[PDB]
Amino acid sequence: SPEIKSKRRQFHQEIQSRNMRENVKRSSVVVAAPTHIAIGILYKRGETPLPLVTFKYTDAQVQTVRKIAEEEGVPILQRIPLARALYWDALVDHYIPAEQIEATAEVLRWLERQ
Amino acid sequence: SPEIKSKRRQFHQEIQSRNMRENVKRSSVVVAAPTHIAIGILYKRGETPLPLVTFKYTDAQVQTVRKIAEEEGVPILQRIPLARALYWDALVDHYIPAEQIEATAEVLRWLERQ
Repeated sequence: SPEIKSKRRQFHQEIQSRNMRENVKRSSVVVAAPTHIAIGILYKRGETPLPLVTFKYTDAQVQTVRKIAEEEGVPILQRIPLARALYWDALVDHYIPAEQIEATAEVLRWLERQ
Repeated sequence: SPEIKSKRRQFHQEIQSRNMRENVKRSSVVVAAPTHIAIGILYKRGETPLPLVTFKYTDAQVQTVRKIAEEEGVPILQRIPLARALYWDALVDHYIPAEQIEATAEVLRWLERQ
C-alpha cells in the first residue's frame, strides 16, 4: 500500500548508520537538483543486480555532498526530475523503483562512458 | 543566492522547537501530497500580513498529521503541486514564497468559504 511504502521509506532512512562521506564514497554516481536534492546511486555490474539508492540529502547538505564527491572522485550529475522522483519514491539501501529504471539506466550509460 | 536560501531553509527547519500536534494545532490549513508531504499554512486576516508555513512533514509522518488534524479540527487538502513547491522552496516560520502566492490564495479562498 502507499501507506506501508511510506513507513518503509521513513524507516529505512532512519535505520541507516552511515556518515555523509562514507555514503558518497560508496556511491557510483550522485544525481542532484542543485541546492535542493542529492541522491546517491550504487551500480556495479556486479555485485549489484540492480542500481541501489545509497543516500538522500537536501538543501545545504547538497553543497557538502558536492565537495566530498569532488574529493572522493565520485561524479555528480544534474538530473532534476530523476532526483525528485527518487527522493519521493526510492527506499534507501534498496533497489531503485521500477518507474526510474529508464532514467537511471540513462545516467549509468553515461557513467560507463567515463 | 540559491546556496544561502538552502542554508536558511535547513537552519530554520532545525531551529524549530515545536512538536507535531502543536504545529498542526497552530495552522489554519494543511496542504498535502498523500503519503508523501504535509505542509502547514497559517493565515489570519490578521495577525499575519502574509500566509506563513508552519511545518513540513513527510512520508509516514503524513498519516500522523492527518490523524491530529482531524482531532484538532484543522482542514487538510490534497494539493500536490503546491505541497511539493512549498516543500522545496518555503522556509518554515516565514512567509510563503512569491511563486506560491497565487496557489496559496486559492487554498485560502477555499478555507474562507468553510
